[PDB]
Amino acid sequence: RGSALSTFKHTFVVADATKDMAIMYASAGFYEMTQYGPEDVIGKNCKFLQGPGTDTEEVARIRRAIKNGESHCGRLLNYKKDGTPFWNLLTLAPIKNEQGAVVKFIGMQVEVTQFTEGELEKAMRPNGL
Amino acid sequence: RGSALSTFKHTFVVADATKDMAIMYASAGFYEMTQYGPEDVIGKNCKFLQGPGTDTEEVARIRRAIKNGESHCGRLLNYKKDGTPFWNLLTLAPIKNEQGAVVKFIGMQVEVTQFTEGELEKAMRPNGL
Ligand SMILES: Cc1cc2nc3c(=O)[nH]c(=O)nc-3n(C[C@H](O)[C@H](O)[C@H](O)COP(=O)(O)O)c2cc1C
Ligand SMILES: Cc1cc2nc3c(=O)[nH]c(=O)nc-3n(C[C@H](O)[C@H](O)[C@H](O)COP(=O)(O)O)c2cc1C
Repeated sequence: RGSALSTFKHTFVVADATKDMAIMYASAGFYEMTQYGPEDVIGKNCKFLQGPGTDTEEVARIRRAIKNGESHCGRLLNYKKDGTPFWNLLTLAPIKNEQGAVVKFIGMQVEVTQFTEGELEKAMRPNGL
Repeated sequence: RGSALSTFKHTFVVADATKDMAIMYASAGFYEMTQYGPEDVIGKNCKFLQGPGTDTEEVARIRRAIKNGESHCGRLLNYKKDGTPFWNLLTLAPIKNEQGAVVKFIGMQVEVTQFTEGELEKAMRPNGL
């Protein structure tokens, strides 16, 4: 779901389009998923998460989305502070003013884990039994 | 966020990998976003949403994800029952048994709308003021 949003429940960052898309904000979930702290993250471009085997063509689609002011999603290999790799389903959306110009982007990250048959059944079942 | 999941809050479908990826389940949000009903959706492949200008190369990445049993996200133009186009950020994840084989896929759809500066500030602000 997502794109109400909550800085305490959800994993997202906000980039300043006035500032070469530097991170100007990160949610609690971001620090928790990546293991980085505000002193590492704020003011940096979010590509410090990228590393060996990060797909160059997915990065290029992200870049084009950003350049065009479009929403976008893509799967990217990323790395936590301790070097652990994870798959990140990254959702991006532009934020505009009234002038119709992009002032910021929000990126929502999802760390892919295994969804098992058991947990899916519970979601599908329309009650609490 | 997403990939607990709720059939009443979230927009998703579940496909049966035993059945040429026919939809075997759809959430309340799916029927509400697409305007289709269970009598249209259940048993069909979800490409009835695709239409003019749906990107062929995004569809091909989805197909490859499905074939490889990988999670995936991508932005796809889709159409509601009344013909209205919408951008769908589609997230896909495989569901496996214990044998380690893919029995189902879950797809979570997000209809892209405008995120405004005002609603973003409220999300970022760490309180209810
Ligand atoms: C709001 C936002 C969030 C982003 N989050 C991530 C992220 O979680 N992981 C990642 O690898 N790249 C992320 N990116 C992409 C990188 O910051 C960067 O835009 C991409 O690598 C292209 O950089 P370049 O054009 O300088 O090469 C994000 C971008 C934005 C605007
Ligand atoms: C669980 C699941 C959900 C899907 N949801 C959507 C959807 O919301 N919109 C869409 O255009 N395609 C969706 N697809 C993709 C199509 O069903 C189909 O897999 C894709 O068009 C490739 O079809 P083909 O290999 O038969 O050409 C979904 C697929 C799965 C497995």
